[PDB]
Amino acid sequence: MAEDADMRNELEEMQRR
Amino acid sequence: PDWNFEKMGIGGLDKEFSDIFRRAFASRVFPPEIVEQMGCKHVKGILLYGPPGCGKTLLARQIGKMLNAREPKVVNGPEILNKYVGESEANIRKLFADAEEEQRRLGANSGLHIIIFDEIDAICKQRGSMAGSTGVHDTVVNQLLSKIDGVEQLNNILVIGMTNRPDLIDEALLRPGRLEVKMEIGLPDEKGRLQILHIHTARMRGHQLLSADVDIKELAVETKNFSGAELEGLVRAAQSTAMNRHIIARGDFLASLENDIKPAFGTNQEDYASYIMNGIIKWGDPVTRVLDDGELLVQQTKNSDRTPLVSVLLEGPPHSGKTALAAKIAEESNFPFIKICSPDKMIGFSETAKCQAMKKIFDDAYKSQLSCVVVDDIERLLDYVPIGPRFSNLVLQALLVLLKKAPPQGRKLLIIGTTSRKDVLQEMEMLNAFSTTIHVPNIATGEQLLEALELLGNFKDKERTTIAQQVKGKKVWIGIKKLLMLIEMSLQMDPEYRVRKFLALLREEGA
Ligand SMILES: Nc1ncnc2c1ncn2[C@@H]1O[C@H](COP(=O)(O)OP(=O)(O)OP(=O)(O)O)[C@@H](O)[C@H]1O
Ligand SMILES: Nc1ncnc2c1ncn2[C@@H]1O[C@H](COP(=O)(O)OP(=O)(O)O)[C@@H](O)[C@H]1O
Repeated sequence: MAEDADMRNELEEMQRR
Repeated sequence: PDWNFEKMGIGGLDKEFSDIFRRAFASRVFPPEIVEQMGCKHVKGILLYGPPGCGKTLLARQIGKMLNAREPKVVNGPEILNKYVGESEANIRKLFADAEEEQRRLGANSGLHIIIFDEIDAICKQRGSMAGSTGVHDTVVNQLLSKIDGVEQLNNILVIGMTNRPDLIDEALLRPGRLEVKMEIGLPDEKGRLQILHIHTARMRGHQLLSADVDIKELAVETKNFSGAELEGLVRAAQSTAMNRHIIARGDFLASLENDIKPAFGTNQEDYASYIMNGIIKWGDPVTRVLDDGELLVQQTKNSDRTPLVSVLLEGPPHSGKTALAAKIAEESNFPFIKICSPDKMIGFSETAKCQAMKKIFDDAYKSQLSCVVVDDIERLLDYVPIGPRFSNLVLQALLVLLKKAPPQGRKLLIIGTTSRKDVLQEMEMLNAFSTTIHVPNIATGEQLLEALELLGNFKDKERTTIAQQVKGKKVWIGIKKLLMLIEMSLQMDPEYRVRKFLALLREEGA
């Protein structure tokens, strides 16, 4: 391996109106 | 005491299960009123190793049933590894954490949460510490052991390791208390196999489907080596044939039929054909005396206590069927274990891939009692070329230490090389390591040649009178595989020109 993957992700907003 | 094997589940390993019962698990069945004084902490972990198909995973669940956990969660090591570092250690933490909840909640009177690893041996390779070459997976083992023996230790657990690579395991992983105790399982003896057949048969025995002409006492021993895992598939085939019998439309042995189908862990009978196309045609005294010598020194191993290991190589000129002779030497004595190691299957591999394919075969062979292994075309896997000296140093080194390495006490084997040129080997010091040698002279004479051709029977009395006329005198030096080659090459001809085509080609052989 010798593997470094550091990642991010995004949000799906809920409908509260 | 609930540890008797008259209970159906598993069998054949009775001594080994007895040992783990003796010293590993005695603390857990005892009146606690006594042990609470002694403060004896139970074994947290156990290891058991052996070949794959020898019935260990029915040992583990069966000991959990013996001393009840809530339940086992069984896992395989490679089933968890992730490229992303966090996931693997997280998985292991989840596995252990199932127990820690009950332990802290209910104190020290909790029942065991039991863990099983199918193979650790990939994840638990022995790390080593220096700036380079720390390792790829060297930080999962840390998380594992930190759960096992770590801070805020827990007594609520039991963990069984299973592996086929007991030597790669880290030395601290199995130090006492983290996994204290080790057991070996080995492929069962005839007693164990008659037990196993009793087990897998016991339903058919109760339902009386198979009533006749079936004996397990003999049917266990007619196969000298099989795996307990394989035997249930065998029994399934014996049950499957009675249902494939009613394709035509109360039970029979089909074992004698299907054992030829079954590839064993051990000996195989279907790899001969390629090496033996035509069988063994004895053209003269050298053939029979050679394989007589093979049959001679096979008895050496089986009747010697001071030479577990022995080795020979068949040298000779090329195209003399030395491979076939080794195969016949193997087949003559009905060994438990015979296996080929050859470049045919190791083709297109690196110098450290063929070594690790070859060592697999040998450490596989070590754990059978009696065995014969054969290596063909030594030069090929050795990757020799005359123009330049070129070869893989690794392979010959790893080959000859295996020729000088004795197996564990009470197990014995012979090794058979087929090398076709030994001058290289004499200069390169593999020939002192081989015990002794066999010259395989190719046929030297016509009076033997026409005899051989009579045994084959391609040519008529007139075509053979031709040969008897043409050469009595020459000593022909010819490899027999080439003989087959060019008789087949002349077999396609105008029939009138057939014979002297064969003769003219034969007179191009040199020497
Ligand atoms: N007693 C015998 N004498 C000679 N040839 C035999 C004998 N028994 C079997 N054979 C034949 O030997 C042939 C096997 O080919 P062979 O092993 O000679 O090729 P090879 O020697 O591996 O090639 P190389 O010479 O490159 O190693 C088969 O055709 C087989 O029938
Ligand atoms: N008494 C016995 N001894 C050995 N093997 C047995 C016995 N009874 C059943 N078996 C077979 O042993 C096999 C063990 O297979 P498994 O544990 O899944 O693979 P591995 O043994 O490689 O972990 C089972 O498939 C089972 O059919």
